[PDB]
Amino acid sequence: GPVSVANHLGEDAGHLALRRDVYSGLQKTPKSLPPKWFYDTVGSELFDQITRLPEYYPTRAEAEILRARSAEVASACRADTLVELGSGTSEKTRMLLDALRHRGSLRRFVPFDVDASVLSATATAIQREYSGVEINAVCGDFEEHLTEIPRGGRRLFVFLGSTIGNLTPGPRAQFLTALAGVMRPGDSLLLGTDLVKDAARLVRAYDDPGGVTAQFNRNVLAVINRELEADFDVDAFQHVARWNSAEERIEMWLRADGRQRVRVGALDLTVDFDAGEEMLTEVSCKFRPQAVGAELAAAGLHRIRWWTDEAGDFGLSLAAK
Ligand SMILES: O=C(N[C@@H](Cc1c[nH]cn1)C(=O)O)C1CC=CC1
Repeated sequence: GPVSVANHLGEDAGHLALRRDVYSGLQKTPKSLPPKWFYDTVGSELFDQITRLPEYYPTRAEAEILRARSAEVASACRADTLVELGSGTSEKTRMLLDALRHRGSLRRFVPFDVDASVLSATATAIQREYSGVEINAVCGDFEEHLTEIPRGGRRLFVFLGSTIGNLTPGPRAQFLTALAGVMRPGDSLLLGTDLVKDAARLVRAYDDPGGVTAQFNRNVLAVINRELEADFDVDAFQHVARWNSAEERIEMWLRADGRQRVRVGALDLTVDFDAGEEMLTEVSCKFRPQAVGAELAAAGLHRIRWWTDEAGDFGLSLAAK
């Protein structure tokens, strides 16, 4: 079937976004950086490695649920269109496409993400693997472009991996409200959320002993050095994963080993790190089952299915507009 890729991001959008995120985040107290910048080519291969670590249970936990429940997802939502908020590159994408195809209802695949080159490769791959399916890839961001997702048919929106945990409660409610606003009655959302559990298991999932996650975290400094002509001493920053018991969220920090003075040339900006000062690079909010249903309802959606894996480590919600 035919492929389309519609690009709503200017060629310079990513660079300007990085400039302003860094300019603002390095002047906060504490300093912080959005986690979107982990995912350059190096960071993405490091993330792929993380998903295979025994300590990082979310990937396999969600896959276990999806292998058991994708058929029920397909029959409950009756969708003819799969909208992925993501790049379409995973085995989980195929699990869901296969389930819709097995019902004979798969007409359209809409991968929605910020990298047109990844989206292009996905569209080609899906076109080869799924005859009779139209692929309408959309290059855009959550803030501006959810309305650019093609209309019509009965759409299952998918946002897996507990990526929604990267949004603190305020922005998370704003995002779910915006998403539900582009959803039509009869459309569905399948949402993955990692669950509150033993704090040590949570910290261990974000600090594997071989230091893959540590490398992934520090890599945001390499990205800033390379893209904005900065001089972070990348090795003088230590990876710290913290469980925030009050907000029930994992936090990833980078901790300065000794005082540091960093000049970001492309921004004409100098910042200081005190010895032992920590900079926040990612929050990973963890959820309770009832609370996810309540957040969906607050956005105008109605949860009709909740599933966990056999250990209760991870949850999937199916919600209808
Ligand atoms: O992948 C995401 N979140 C993961 C990231 C991760 C895994 N190990 C360490 N960090 C999580 O919180 O588990 C989302 C946010 C942006 C792109 C997808």
